[PDB]
Amino acid sequence: PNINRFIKYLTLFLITMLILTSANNMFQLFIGWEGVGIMSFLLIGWWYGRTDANTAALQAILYNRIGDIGFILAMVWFSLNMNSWELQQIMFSNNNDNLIPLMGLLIAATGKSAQFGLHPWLPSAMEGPTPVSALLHSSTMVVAGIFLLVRFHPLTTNNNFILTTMLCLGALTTLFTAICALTQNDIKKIIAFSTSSQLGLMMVTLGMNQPHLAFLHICTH
Amino acid sequence: AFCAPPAYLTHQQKVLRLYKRALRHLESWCIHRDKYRYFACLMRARFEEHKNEKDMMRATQLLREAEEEFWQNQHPQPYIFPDSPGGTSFERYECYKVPEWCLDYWHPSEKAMYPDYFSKREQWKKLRMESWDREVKQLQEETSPDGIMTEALPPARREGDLPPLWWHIVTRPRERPT
Amino acid sequence: MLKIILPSLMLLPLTWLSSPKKTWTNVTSYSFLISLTSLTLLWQTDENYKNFSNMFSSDPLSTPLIILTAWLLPLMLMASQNHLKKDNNVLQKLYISMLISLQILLIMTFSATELIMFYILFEATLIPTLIIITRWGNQTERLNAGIYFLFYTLIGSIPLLIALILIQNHVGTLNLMILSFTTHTLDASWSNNLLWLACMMAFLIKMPLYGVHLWLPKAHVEAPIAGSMILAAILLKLGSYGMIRISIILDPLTKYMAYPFILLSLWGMIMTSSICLRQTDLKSLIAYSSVSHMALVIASIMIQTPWSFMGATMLMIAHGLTSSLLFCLANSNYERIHSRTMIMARGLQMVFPLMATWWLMASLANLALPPSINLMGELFITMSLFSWSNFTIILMGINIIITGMYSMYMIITTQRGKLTNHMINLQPSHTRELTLMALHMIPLILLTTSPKLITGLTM
Amino acid sequence: SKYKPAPLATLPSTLDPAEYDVSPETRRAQVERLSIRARLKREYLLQYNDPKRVSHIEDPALIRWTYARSANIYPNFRPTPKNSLLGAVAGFGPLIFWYYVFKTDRDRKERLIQEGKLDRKFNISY
Amino acid sequence: QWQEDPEPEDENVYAKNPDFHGYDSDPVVDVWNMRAVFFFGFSIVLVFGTTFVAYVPDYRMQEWARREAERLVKYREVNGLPIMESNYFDPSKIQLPED
Amino acid sequence: SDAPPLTLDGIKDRVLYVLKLYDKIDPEKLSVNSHFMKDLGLDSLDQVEIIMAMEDEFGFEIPDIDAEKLMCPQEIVDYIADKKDVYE
Amino acid sequence: DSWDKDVYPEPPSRTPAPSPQTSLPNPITYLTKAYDLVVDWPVTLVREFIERQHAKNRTYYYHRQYRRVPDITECKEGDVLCIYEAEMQWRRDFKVDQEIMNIIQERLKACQQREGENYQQNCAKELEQFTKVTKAYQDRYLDLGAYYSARKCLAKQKQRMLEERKAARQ
Amino acid sequence: QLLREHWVHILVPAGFVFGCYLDRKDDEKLTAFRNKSMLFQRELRPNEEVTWK
Amino acid sequence: EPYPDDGMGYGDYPMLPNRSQHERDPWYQWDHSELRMNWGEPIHWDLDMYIRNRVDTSPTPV
Amino acid sequence: FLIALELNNLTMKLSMNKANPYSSFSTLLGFFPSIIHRITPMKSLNLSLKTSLTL
Amino acid sequence: GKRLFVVKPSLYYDARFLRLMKFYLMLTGIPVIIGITLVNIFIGEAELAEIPEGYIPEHWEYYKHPISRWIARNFY
Ligand SMILES: CCCCCCCCCCCCCCCCCC(=O)OC[C@H](COP(=O)([O-])OCC[N+](C)(C)C)OC(=O)CCCCCCCCCCCCCCCCC
Ligand SMILES: CCCCCCCCCCCCCCCCCC(=O)OC[C@H](COP(=O)(O)OCCN)OC(=O)CCCCCCCCCCCCCCCCC
Ligand SMILES: CCCCCCCCCCCCCCCCCC(=O)OC[C@H](COP(=O)(O)OCCN)OC(=O)CCCCCCCCCCCCCCCCC
Ligand SMILES: CCCCCCCCCCCCCCCCCC(=O)OC[C@H](COP(=O)(O)OCCN)OC(=O)CCCCCCCCCCCCCCCCC
Repeated sequence: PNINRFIKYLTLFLITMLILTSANNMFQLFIGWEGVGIMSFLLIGWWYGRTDANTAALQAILYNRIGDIGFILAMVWFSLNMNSWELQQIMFSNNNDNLIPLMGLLIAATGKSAQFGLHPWLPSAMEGPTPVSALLHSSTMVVAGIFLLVRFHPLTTNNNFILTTMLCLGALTTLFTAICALTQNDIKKIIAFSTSSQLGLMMVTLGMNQPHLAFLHICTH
Repeated sequence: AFCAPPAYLTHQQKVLRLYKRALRHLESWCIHRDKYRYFACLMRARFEEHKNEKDMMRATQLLREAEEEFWQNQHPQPYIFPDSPGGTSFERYECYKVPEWCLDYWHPSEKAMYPDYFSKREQWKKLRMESWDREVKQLQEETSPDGIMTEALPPARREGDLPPLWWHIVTRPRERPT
Repeated sequence: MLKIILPSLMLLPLTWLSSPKKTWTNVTSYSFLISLTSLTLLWQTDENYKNFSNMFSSDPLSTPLIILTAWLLPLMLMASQNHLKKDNNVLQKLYISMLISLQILLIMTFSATELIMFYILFEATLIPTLIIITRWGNQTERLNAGIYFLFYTLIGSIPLLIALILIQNHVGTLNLMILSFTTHTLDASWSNNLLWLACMMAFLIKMPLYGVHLWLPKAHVEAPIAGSMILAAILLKLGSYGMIRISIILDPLTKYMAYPFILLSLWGMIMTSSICLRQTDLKSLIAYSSVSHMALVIASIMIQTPWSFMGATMLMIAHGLTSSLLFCLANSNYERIHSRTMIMARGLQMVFPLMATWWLMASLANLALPPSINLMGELFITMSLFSWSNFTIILMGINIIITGMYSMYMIITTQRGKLTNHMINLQPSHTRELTLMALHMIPLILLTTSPKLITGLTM
Repeated sequence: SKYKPAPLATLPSTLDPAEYDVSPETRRAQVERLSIRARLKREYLLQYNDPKRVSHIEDPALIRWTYARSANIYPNFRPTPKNSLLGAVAGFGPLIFWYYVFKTDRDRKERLIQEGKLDRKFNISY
Repeated sequence: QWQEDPEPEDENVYAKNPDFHGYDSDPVVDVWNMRAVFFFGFSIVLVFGTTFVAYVPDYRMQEWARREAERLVKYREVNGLPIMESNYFDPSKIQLPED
Repeated sequence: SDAPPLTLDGIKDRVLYVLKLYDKIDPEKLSVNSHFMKDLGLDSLDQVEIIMAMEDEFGFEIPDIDAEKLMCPQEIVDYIADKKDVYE
Repeated sequence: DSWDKDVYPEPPSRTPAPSPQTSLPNPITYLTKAYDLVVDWPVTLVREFIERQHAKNRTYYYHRQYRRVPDITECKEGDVLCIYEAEMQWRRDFKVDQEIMNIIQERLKACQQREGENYQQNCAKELEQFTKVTKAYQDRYLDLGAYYSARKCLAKQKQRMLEERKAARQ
Repeated sequence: QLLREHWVHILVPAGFVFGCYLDRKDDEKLTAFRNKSMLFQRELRPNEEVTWK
Repeated sequence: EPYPDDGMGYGDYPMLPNRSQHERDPWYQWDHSELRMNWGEPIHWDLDMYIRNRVDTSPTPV
Repeated sequence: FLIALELNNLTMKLSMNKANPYSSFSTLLGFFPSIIHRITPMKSLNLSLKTSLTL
Repeated sequence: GKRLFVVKPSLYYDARFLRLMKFYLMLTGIPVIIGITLVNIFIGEAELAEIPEGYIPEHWEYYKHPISRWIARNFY
């Protein structure tokens, strides 16, 4: 009976996702980021009479909120040291030890792309309907952290520590989520852990100095 | 879900519950139908060969070690039916099960949209209002002076009245009100 | 300023001379018009502050508070209309008189250019809130709540009076602009430290710290809906406004004297958000959320950064609007069920769809959502605090996580889930209370659209 | 090859030893608990599908839970050295810890700025 | 015990006035209060006030400061002056204490 | 579109179908009012297996207490009807 | 185009001429031609009508230059009139310097986007101007509080001049 | 008194008019430095009494 | 069985056996079906922790 | 593909294997949801109540 | 056939509130939006000019939009 509300929610998620993708400054990036999170909460808790669905939506909010903490740390550092929040001045700050912003962006990407440590919301969060599972947690929403890192790749290339820990984190989460996907019975759970494994593979590709291959795998996946 | 549990489960009930749970977990392990039938026949043979004991303590010890074995080698992710607790689509349509007293709060325009239904609903409300007093009188007359009272309810004893406390389960929402 | 004060003063004869069948209509309509009149001092073309009179003055800081007060008076009338329907006409007119006097005194307090007049109107506002809470509260504990509120405020405010008379005897004027221009540095003595404490602790009581804050949940639980509205949306901001005003004459020693209150604010916002997590009462949850947001405001004003002041003003206005909205929604459920227990009404999204929409928007405003002045204020407070010390980001992050958790916990446990079908007395909705939610939420959208108004003194 | 429970992931009713070594006293206790449950269920059902009911059901158990959680704690609080120590540490230890954290950080920052080893690269608005 | 009125039940307000708007018991005062709240609260203060705030010009000298900054930057660029001199006040009109 | 509704006759036919394919009983002796132990000669394990087969046939789980209450194909049919809200 | 290249510099675009070595038609060129003929022409006509109406009802607005009042340095302390005028002109200059900083930041962002991959090389003068204006802003307005004032700015400048004079002794 | 009855609707508008009058009276009360500030201090124009009323 | 007078203000409130609501019988229909608790039953002190939206204490296979 | 096809034919084979901790670890998601989602909410909520509110 | 009555809450009061709110908001804003569009199309948008010959402009003569100039002339 709420098919119109369902379609409107999907449209709102698409609008927020395209805002997040095409945003030029980190504030608009954050608008798209958190709008994607909120529409994810609603679409996971679509059947609001289901307690398990409500728990899944709440824990997705929790893990994405820890990612938001990392995002806010990066945003605040960039505001304090480059008074624009815009990617052009972010480019102009490419060689001044961006360890704190890159660590914050890595935490944000871990939260959104469900790497190890902040992973289980992605497999838990498809007790909602299957088109929600598909569009949200298989093609667009979970890409967002990897998209953030490929957006900040020119800063990323000058920090070897961030590249190494991205490679290690991505390898760990792709191995662990493939292991979890091996002995699973729910089809949605199998494809969710497969999605997490491919996101870990994109994180590995970002651990190398190849962001463009990671974005190619984003579209392909 | 329709019968209230007693004070305790008898030994026969506990054995039957263990048998059903063991067969379900056995199916979850051996997915394939022929393999499941083979091992289910083996499990039935084990229950049959421990069936006749004539010693309550020995039977209880057998049941205890069988439950120990079940918890030792149960399936960590067993098969759960949909519309069953723990499975997918368990409480899915609770968001659509509207509890039917909101029709009292419906506007006269909305009631005018469905005239025959609301005439039948008014007839049902009149029947409930007329039957409530005899329901209460029968429940008071039910012989429960002190002590052992179970959660069961009596039927309509005399001719012409209704079973007590019938409304909340006769007029419950449909399992898929879509 | 008189063109705003005098119509609000004439609201009282209108209230007492209107017919009993036209009192609410007349007072609500004319208070809406008074808010529209109070919109006229946003005409700030020059950087000069609008000094209308020798005793009344305007400000980019005072103006949003005045407009919020004048906007909130008709909202309080609408909210308090239903729970006074079985009441004497004299009592109804007296309640409306209390609300109108609160609006008049708060407008005069925010527009006052003298600290001693600010103090006088501060306690003048202390009176009718006490009368409202005690006379029209529901439970027994309203008398204890009134005692706690009144004497927390008074024990705070007496050293403020001593400090103000000390400053007047020292510099001769006690006028805000003269003090701002010929402010004098303090020679960092123990007497000056006690002077700083005396002039700060009144406002640190009025907007809650982690210490003295115990009056706020009691008063908010025991107060009626208009009392909760006026408290949580104006009076804490009145304390913050006083701190911003009086901090200018304490230049050299705030930078070390503000240390314990910054720590108190940060750890207290964490602890009060935790209480919101394990809180069984909806009004208590909203009250402790107010404590957390005002702790953020305290920390920003103490660190005294232009980003901190701007974020403090934005969080002041945003929190006033969203806390009043949350209180009104909770009051709608309480008027349905006559109990404030949170776990008791659960599946309300089924029967109240657009009220659930207002709940969802109010909670998305309660947590920091980036297209909102709530996130604007919280984010710039975070930026200023991280500039103050880089390690504050840990406390900020913990607070943000727990804030999202209690807001979404509120939504899930009071709107979603299986409906408690035994609650027959769930009337569909009042157009009045849906209008009340809309009149809370639409100004949030408009101020998000143009946040230059809510930016305070510093930029 | 044995299940070890804990406060989280407790012991099943199919594994606890009390289920198998039953006594007539425990059977009588179970029957009495069933009787209490049945009486409360009957009272609730009468109050629930009474047609003359125009309001909700008040739930005195929930009222007692709320009152015990809210307005009973200070009347039934007794100061002991244990809770005095707990209150002192929980109300002061975090404050002193974050005091020393922020104080050391700000003193280091101020010293670096005064000695010129810290440069604000493009920090114009703070 | 004392001679007290019992707790009154709360009536279904829609049982007698199905077009109830939340304001008053009798329908005429109720509908006129609804109309007064909507007209004075949405029509003339959420629209006219929004328009007035929108057409307040040069709010705290923002557009003036834009034009003045453009003029000063253009002047200092075409005249070769150091744009944004480091010292605000002229050093010749400031007297420093000796030694 | 999908999921055709089930009626009392279909429920009775499917229950009788499964019981006729039990192969332990019913040599053209089964009726709809035949008790599993009184005049079909079964026991509790057989009744549990019959309930399991009915659950696998209809795709939903009968809870244990109601399941052990069920003892005849007529009341199995009545239980499916009460759970699925048949004869709307 | 109210903006001028003196305050918002933009190098002249150098686009290369097409060399269609393939035989396939260009859908971009076809869509741009159709887009012009369908969208751009009616929009241009509407804007020309609107501009004709504006030229009929043409009116003017001015700039309001302020003249220099006596500053905080040349009048006595405790005189609230001179202090008020100096404070107002200092706040005016502060807002003007904020927008000067905004102009330089816009210029830097435009340089970075225009040059793209060569921003580390040919944006040298934009980055140099940004660094110099940042240094001057930090010298005049940085450490002032949320109650920043002409008196506080003067005190900061006098302290900085004292430190520079003391360093110039040795 | 031709309309009568609901006469109370002029109370708040009367208060608003009186408040505007009191603001005008305060503007007439201050009146110092009419053109004596260092910022504006312009000539009085061939046809103009005061700069602002 | 009340709390052992261990400081904080537990009065005569009972010590319920400290198990989450996930471990209640889910087939049995409860008066508070989301809470899995009947009307008039004593509420656990930590019902907020032990609701099905929150901390689970159900037995695990490992 | 070949290894998994061989293992699936081994599942076709009619014999019960002994359950291994590697398989239990994989099917219970590495125990990360159970362990973390039971120890972090319990400690956080219990600390929040039993200190922040009631102490 | 076999259409069943789905039980729904009373959405009439919700729809009535939304209809009334949109009605009043439209009832004033649509004339205001039309007036804004007509003013911007036909008049206004003052063009920046230099100060001529020592002329002293009016204060509203420093503002751009015609509605801003009208309010500044008639009220401030
Ligand atoms: C609600 C909060 C309550 C606690 C915090 C209250 C402030 C704590 C710190 C300030 C001291 C106490 C208040 C003094 C008010 C006047 C301050 C002032 O003018 O200082 C400058 C003056 C000094 O004057 P001076 O600065 O002109 O000194 C001359 C200096 N030379 C010569 C250099 C020019 O301080 C005092 O005179 C302080 C005397 C205080 C005597 C009374 C103390 C009463 C008990 C203290 C607590 C009272 C509140 C709590 C009561 C209990 C509540 C449960
Ligand atoms: C090689 C490199 C390796 C690097 C490794 C790095 C690891 C970093 C890990 C950081 C995060 C750890 C903590 C995560 C906690 C998440 C808790 C959660 O979401 O629990 C969900 C759970 C319900 O879910 P569940 O029970 O599974 O589902 C039932 C359905 N059958 O329960 C609930 O929903 C309960 C409701 C919430 C209760 C309140 C929770 C408040 C939490 C406040 C936390 C504050 C501190 C945060 C610190 C973050 C640090 C990054
Ligand atoms: C000041 C103190 C206030 C205290 C509380 C007061 C409460 C009572 C308020 C009474 C009325 C006062 C209204 C105040 C806000 C006015 C908004 C407004 O019109 O702003 C002007 C703005 C255009 O002005 P402009 O100068 O361009 O803006 C700055 C650009 N440099 O205009 C616009 O941009 C047009 C705005 C209206 C058009 C509709 C906008 C729709 C926006 C949809 C947003 C959707 C997403 C929302 C997400 C929310 C998430 C929580
Ligand atoms: C039907 C209900 C009402 C519908 C109203 C519809 C239009 C709403 C327009 C809203 C415009 C934006 C809101 C803010 C306007 C503020 C105007 C104001 O007070 O300006 C101050 C000014 C002071 O006078 P001043 O201009 O100094 O006089 C010397 C000449 N330069 O004052 C003036 O110049 C004179 C005052 C002009 C505005 C009067 C507003 C009065 C509102 C309160 C009384 C309403 C009574 C009911 C309606 C009566 C209708 C006849």
